[PDB]
Amino acid sequence: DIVMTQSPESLAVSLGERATINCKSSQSVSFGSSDKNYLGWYQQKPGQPPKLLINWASTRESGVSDRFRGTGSGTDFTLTISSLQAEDAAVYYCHQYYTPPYSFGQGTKLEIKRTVAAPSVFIFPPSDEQLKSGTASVVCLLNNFYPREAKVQWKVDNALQSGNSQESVTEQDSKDSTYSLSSTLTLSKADYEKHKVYACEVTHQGLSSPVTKSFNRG
Amino acid sequence: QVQLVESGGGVVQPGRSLRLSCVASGFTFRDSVMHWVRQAPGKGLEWVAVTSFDGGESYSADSVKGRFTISRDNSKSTLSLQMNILRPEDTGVYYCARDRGGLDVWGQGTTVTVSGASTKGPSVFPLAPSSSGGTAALGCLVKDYFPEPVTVSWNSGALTSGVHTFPAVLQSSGLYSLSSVVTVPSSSLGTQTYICNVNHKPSNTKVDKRVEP
Amino acid sequence: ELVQSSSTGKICNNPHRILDGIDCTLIDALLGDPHCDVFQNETWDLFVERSKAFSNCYPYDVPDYASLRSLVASSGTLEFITEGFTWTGVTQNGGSNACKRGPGSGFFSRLNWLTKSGSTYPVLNVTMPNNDNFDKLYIWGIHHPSTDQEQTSLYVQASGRVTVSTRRSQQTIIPNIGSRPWVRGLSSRISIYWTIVKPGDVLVINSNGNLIAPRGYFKMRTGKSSIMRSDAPIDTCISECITPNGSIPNDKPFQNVNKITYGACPKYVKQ
Ligand SMILES: *[C@@H]1O[C@H](CO)[C@@H](O[C@@H]2O[C@H](CO)[C@@H](O[C@@H]3O[C@H](CO)[C@@H](O)[C@H](O)[C@@H]3O)[C@H](O)[C@H]2NC(C)=O)[C@H](O)[C@H]1NC(C)=O
Ligand SMILES: *[C@@H]1O[C@H](CO)[C@@H](O)[C@H](O)[C@H]1NC(C)=O
Ligand SMILES: *[C@@H]1O[C@H](CO)[C@@H](O)[C@H](O)[C@H]1NC(C)=O
Repeated sequence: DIVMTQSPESLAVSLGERATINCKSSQSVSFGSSDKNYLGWYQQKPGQPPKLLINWASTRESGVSDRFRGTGSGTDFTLTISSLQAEDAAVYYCHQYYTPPYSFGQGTKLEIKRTVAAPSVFIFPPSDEQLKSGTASVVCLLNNFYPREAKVQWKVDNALQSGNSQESVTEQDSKDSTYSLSSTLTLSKADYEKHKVYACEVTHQGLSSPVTKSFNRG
Repeated sequence: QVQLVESGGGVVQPGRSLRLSCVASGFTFRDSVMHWVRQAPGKGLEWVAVTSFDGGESYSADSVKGRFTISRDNSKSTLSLQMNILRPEDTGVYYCARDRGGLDVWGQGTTVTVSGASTKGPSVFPLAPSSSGGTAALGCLVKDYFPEPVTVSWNSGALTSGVHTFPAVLQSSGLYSLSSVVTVPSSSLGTQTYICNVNHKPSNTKVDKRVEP
Repeated sequence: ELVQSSSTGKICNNPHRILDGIDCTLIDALLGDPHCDVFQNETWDLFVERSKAFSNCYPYDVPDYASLRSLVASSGTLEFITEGFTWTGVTQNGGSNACKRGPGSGFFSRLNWLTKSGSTYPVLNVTMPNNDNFDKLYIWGIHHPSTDQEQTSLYVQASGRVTVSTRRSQQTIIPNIGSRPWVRGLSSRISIYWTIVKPGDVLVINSNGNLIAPRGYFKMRTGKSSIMRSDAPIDTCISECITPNGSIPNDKPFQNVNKITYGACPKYVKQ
């Protein structure tokens, strides 16, 4: 069964520079030793169906800009976006339709590169209302930062936490190009009152050294 | 114009079945190979199935073989996906797509949620501001609802700049939970009152919560 | 007691002549898929089909695939004798790069793909008597083009038709023009059919388009050969009784192991 492997998974490109996504198939997707290559490229933006950009490895679909180009023949394939524009920020996918089962590459997130930006860090203890309901959520907020790679660690009286927190990230901001992240540590009310110090520790490139927000009274 | 419209999605309990349908327009449907592709929340595209011009040859992915059946009805220009013994990992948006080699036309999709969770509205807890520099963070934790989606606004739409409403996470209870935060001048906390407006129509839930310091 | 409830998980290569089709099905070997040509003229007591077998030629279906399979499998041979068909007025030996035989295009070895010569394709009327003392098995096919344009480019006639007759059989097929899912790059298909000609009978073929022609016949025998789907490795040891699970002892009167068996076996007994 032919497997598609895209590369990189994540890509940051400055406005007006060139982007290059690589796709490899585990077996050849060319007809003979012909130039017929059963390979499509797609662009997909949040909340929308994909859009076929390039067909048969190299043929630009109608209405697709000059800036998009594809090549390759056999197993190794390349997509190019030459003068990157903000509208290009999206996930890209390759796709083999040589023989079933057909399959997609895993996707490549192309985002706009900006300069480094350190997260503002905030912490929020459980509300009174939530504690009456028998649960306790502690929220850590990472605001308006770049790049996306951010390590958020929960500590509970200095014990590093695992498997009781969840995080999610906004889309890249439309005008300042930063990200925001929120992580939610969730406990029982009972286990919550066991400990005193609830800490959020944030590691990011734009921080001199790991930043920590924390509070008391659990 | 050239158009595909999918339908039949919903919340369905695991092990149950449901049938998806796609209606084609503006082209000779009967002469086109047709596909189903799907996409789980936050995940990449996954090819599902394909069928020839007459429904005489089909193929399906090994993740659905034995359980999903694709068929068409050329007299109604209707592609179909019969889904049996559904499992939570089958949750996703399902597209019908026309073959032109590389899949050049796609519907908007229909959403399938396979889960045992019962419909439930959210609780809205305040994230109150406290003790960066002249800028206060406040927010709303919209916790434990099913299913998606929820909407959040601040002061009835009047407060938009600096608002971040995050993608929900699916916790291990089967329920969803998200937060919505806004940053504001720390000077206007005793001045300006901040309400988040949450709305969860699947459960007929509409909640206003004051967030004060 | 005396139901045999275990097998070894391996298939002994003795006393029965075991033929492994690593990568090849019996039908694919019969047709002559290029990666299966090592099997030309091979014989066997038991043919062993693997779940890693794949087709790598022109996409095709066999109506009544199971019956063709079991009759070849029980005959025990792929003895192919090439016969001198005359295909007047057509181009022979058509190939496709979805089926390479090395560098250039190829096709199934035991089939002859006919197309127009010039811009005419005549009504072929061919005969082949069977003057031998044995049954002749003929394999042939019909091409299903994707589009009307491909139909007319290859065979001139907008609609083709194949008719194969004996005095004990009649097979008339019209192609089914239409687009199929991409398989190894092709939207078209071939359908495979077969015809047994008893001694003193005569094969009659009539076609005005889309004929995939035979090249000769397979020598039919009447055997205790068969076929089996198994992924058990083949070991050099001795066992009279074989199951898809592997070899079993045959001293106990019964066996729980598999309803499919080959060789002198104890009886399956439902547990
Ligand atoms: C001989 O080889 C065959 C194939 O590997 C084995 O037969 C298979 O035996 C398994 C073991 O019980 C059966 O699995 C069961 O199937 C049911 C649904 O029918 C399902 O609830 C489970 O998956 C369960 O494991 C399976 O049905 C059966 N296959 C067939 C086609 O009948 C057999 O175990 C091997 N040797 C023996 C029995 O000594
Ligand atoms: C196959 O067997 C027949 C009959 O014995 C023989 O005439 C023919 O040449 C053989 N072909 C090959 C390739 O061995
Ligand atoms: C082909 O030859 C046979 C031989 O007798 C004859 O009966 C038959 O009618 C011929 N077919 C055509 C179309 O002439």
